[PDB]
Amino acid sequence: GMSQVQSGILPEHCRAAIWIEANLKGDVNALREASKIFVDNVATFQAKFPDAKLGAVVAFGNNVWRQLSGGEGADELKDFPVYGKGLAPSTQYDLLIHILSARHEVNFSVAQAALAAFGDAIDVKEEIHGFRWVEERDLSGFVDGTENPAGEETRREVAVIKDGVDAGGSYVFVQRWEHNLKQLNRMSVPDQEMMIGRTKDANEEIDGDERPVTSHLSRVDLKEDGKGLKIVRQSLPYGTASGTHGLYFCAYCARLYNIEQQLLSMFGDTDGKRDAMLRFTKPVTGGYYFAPSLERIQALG
Ligand code: HEM
Ligand SMILES: [Mg+2]
Repeated sequence: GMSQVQSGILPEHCRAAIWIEANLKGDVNALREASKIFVDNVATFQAKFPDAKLGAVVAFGNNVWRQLSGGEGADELKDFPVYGKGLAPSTQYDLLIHILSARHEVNFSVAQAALAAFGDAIDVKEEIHGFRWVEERDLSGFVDGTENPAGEETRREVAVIKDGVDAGGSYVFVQRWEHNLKQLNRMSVPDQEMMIGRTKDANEEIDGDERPVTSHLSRVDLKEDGKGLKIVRQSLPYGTASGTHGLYFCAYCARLYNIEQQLLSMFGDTDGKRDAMLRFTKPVTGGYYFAPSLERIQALG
């Protein structure tokens, strides 16, 4: 008489991922059976490839989730708004599939299974293949992950709803960034470090009173009466060397509130200042989703 978290929220250090964002083409009913087949497929792939350490998440946008849940729970869920009057664009879709593991080839098979399960009920808008880069660095050359919640106990505390109808569920935020590395390389390394809030090579935190308020850490390391607004990030680099490349940003949280406060800060809605990273990278997509518990996916009928 308890809830089980979907397998893709908590795993740490996964080297590869696939994110599929899609719109519903017909009756929302199509999503009930598809979702049940998909989580079964995941169990099958986990049995066949135990060394892949595979996890996956199926999550739903506001409109379809309100329909599937009958308006019960997910009190904070809403369509992703535009932040900064447009600095952060909004591309709210109906369905998010997140697959992650130690093996991209296994991820690819799972993605094919997801597409076969939902079939022509969905219109795929984005399919992104994330990869961990050398030293877990972002393509900018700065390490990404250092202050991310560590260990299953703390990641559960931050990401997983503890009780009520939504127990075992989580709110998800996805945002694809396009890096202009040519623009970044025009910046001196000291200026880049002041833009992030950490040193580049050694990845040492620069003190809050030594870095600009526009530094990335000053924008997103937020505390309310001394309590940090934590989130569990699953972001990874993506793209080609000669084409579009950047960071696929992905975060899970028991409360959408923590994510939103960080976006209001970054995009200038809180204090009129914006994130210094906007000097070399920009967000081009944006959406909020609700990841139910595994058992609620099994009560989709
Ligand atoms: C281009 C996009 C982004 C890049 C390249 C980026 C890069 C980084 C880097 C290098 C760090 C420092 C290492 C670490 O502690 O993980 C960091 C920290 C962090 N980022 Fe971002 N980030 C991006 C977007 C975002 C967004 C959109 C959010 C939230 C909405 C976010 C939230 C955070 C948080 C919460 C931390 C930890 C801060 C701390 O407590 O020290 N990031 N990011
Ligand atoms: Mg801190």
